[PDB]
Amino acid sequence: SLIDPRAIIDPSARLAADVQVGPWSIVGAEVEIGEGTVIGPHVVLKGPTKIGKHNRIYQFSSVGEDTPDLKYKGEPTRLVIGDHNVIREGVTIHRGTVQDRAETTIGDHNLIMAYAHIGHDSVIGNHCILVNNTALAGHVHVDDWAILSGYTLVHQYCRIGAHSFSGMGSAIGKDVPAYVTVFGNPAEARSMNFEGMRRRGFSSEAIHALRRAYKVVYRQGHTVEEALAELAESAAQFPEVAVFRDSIQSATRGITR
Amino acid sequence: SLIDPRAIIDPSARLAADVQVGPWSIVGAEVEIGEGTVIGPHVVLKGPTKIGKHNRIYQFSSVGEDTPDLKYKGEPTRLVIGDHNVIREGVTIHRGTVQDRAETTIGDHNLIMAYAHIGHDSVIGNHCILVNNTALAGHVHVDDWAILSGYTLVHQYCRIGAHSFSGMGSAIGKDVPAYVTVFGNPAEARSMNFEGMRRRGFSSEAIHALRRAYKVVYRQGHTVEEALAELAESAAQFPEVAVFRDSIQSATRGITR
Amino acid sequence: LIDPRAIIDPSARLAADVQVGPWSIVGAEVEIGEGTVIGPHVVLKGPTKIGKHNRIYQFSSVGEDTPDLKYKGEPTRLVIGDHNVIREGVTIHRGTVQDRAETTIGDHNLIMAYAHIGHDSVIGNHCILVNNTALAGHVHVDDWAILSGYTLVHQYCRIGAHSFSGMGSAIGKDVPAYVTVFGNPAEARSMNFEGMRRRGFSSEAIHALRRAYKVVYRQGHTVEEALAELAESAAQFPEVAVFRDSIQSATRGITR
Repeated sequence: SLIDPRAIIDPSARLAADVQVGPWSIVGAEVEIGEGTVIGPHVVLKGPTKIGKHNRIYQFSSVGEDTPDLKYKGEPTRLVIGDHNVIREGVTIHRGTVQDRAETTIGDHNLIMAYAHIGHDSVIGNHCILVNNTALAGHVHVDDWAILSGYTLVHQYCRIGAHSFSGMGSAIGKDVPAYVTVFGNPAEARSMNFEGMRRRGFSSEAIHALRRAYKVVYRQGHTVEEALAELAESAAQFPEVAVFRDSIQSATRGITR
Repeated sequence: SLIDPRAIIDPSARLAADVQVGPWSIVGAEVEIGEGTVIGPHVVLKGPTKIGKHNRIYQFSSVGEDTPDLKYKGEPTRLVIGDHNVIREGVTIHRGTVQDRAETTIGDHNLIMAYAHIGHDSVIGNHCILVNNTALAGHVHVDDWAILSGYTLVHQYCRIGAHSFSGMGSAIGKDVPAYVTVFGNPAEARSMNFEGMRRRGFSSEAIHALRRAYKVVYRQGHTVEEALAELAESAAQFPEVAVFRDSIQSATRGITR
Repeated sequence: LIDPRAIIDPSARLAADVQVGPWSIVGAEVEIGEGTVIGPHVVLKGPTKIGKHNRIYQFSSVGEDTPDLKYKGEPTRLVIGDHNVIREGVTIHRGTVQDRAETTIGDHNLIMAYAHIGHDSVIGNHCILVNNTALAGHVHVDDWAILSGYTLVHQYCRIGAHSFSGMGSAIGKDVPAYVTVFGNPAEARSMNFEGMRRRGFSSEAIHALRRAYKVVYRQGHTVEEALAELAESAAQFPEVAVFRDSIQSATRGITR
């Protein structure tokens, strides 16, 4: 049987008909699970939480717990996870807080490796990779295709841009623009994720435009406001450069330099 | 029933009124648990260990294990935990060693977040916050109201002062005086935790006196002895400054600079 | 010995004397050797061979597939030797066909809580990996090495015999035998004299190693020049030859 008899399935939980649940796993009240999702053994799921289709959740994960953050006071808040995600061993994923939008959100086709932490009110897009013990403190936005190497630490409210990359052990206290590569503690900008871009099939023209955009922001002594003005032209020509420019414009904690 | 039948409760364990134990948890021999304490599912408690009242311990925590530091364990050694603490997912807390204190001690109103590690013979006071994956290597003393941010690493024997703060990813190798903020690997002193003082309702005069005290110790080229002598007058006027002065006086192995 | 609340696959193979705690899973094609104690809440997946007198603590996942995207379902293995202690929440992944299809651990190793041993890593004997040490993949750790808490090791790095990392080190290049490294990024500081004394090295060998460190690190030599300068001492002291050989095998540079 797909649902192990040693699992605890709350009567309010809603499981699509071919969901699998391993032994000694807990599917709490107000947890909804979509078709084809496999829950391993020793998993704790707490609601209100919606999990989509064809996910996989490994042992010793805690998905949908309250944040311990002292600003949370027992309010009805949610977690939403999309489709085709892989959540590895011991991952912790907390629900949102009413102070923000009362929801933690994860998109599709993400890979969240062992002992990663996804703090309250974080928003992960699609196709992201969080390597072992990556920790998102709270309110962290990770845009599509971003890769955070092992033991990357991300401060509350930070944004991590699309197709960006952090080296192992990075401690990110300011925003990481789209396509930027960062390393170290504190995290330093070291150019763009050109290898990731080439692998994903970005055009040579867009890569060239992005190389120039990086110079405008980082290498010409401009203030952020002067850089944004100087980027307007290239951003109007290349969507990739608009994604870069928009990531700089939405930065609330300054940008990683 | 408050005690789940799928839990294993040793016959020598002692459980007070309103104790709850979740499924697949182990309450070992010589574990005592005080009133109102909630043990989650998948928790391992090992003794001899005394846990006080109204605590909460989350899934996948191992509380009371022997340290792996010594290859041949001593017995008996103890772990004492006070009241109103919250110990989150996957936290490890080791008992003391026969050489040293023979006890690991945690006070009241602490918040120990996911995957934190409290090594053998450590002593935590009251109202502390250890953020995710904070690791106290052994024999570490953390005084009241200290905050250690995510993935703070503390070397053996170090003392963390009252109301101090470490930034995320700090690696602390020397004592942190009361109120002092430290960052980085290796950790360096930056300023004081003025926000914490204001939260505690310190007077503007005490805060001003603490700002001056930081300069006396860090910024005027005094030896520690001289600084202690220069602080005597302010320390006699302000109990808050006495706390600072005392933390410097007790630092026999140097202070974080 | 085998708790009735454990799940033992019919294709698993347990020696006599093996203990398995409640709510542990011993998966298909897992073999376990005599005297090995599996705690409660342990997940073992195969094909995996575990030797004798090991102890594996709760919440460990031993023998899972790597989530690394290059691993595509292939039959890969994991081999663990004897007298190892694997503490709470340790994750150990099997190998990938791209390398040698095997993750390998030797004997008498102490792998502390939440350490991670990535695919195709090779650990020798008598090593200590302190809490949350992470070996990313294809990492070789030679005998008696000590990695302090939260030491991160990049793919393909080699960690020399008797070497020591300080807490929080991020290691991106090879660490020569005996060398002590600290920081992110990791930097060489000195030698692990304590480890030499633990092995009973003679005062002459220790003096020769102190001199060898200066040849490599403190006389402005290139690696090639240093290797040439070490040849004489290495021929005289096997302990120095271990150091020299660790430098010679470092094709991607040494930690400085």
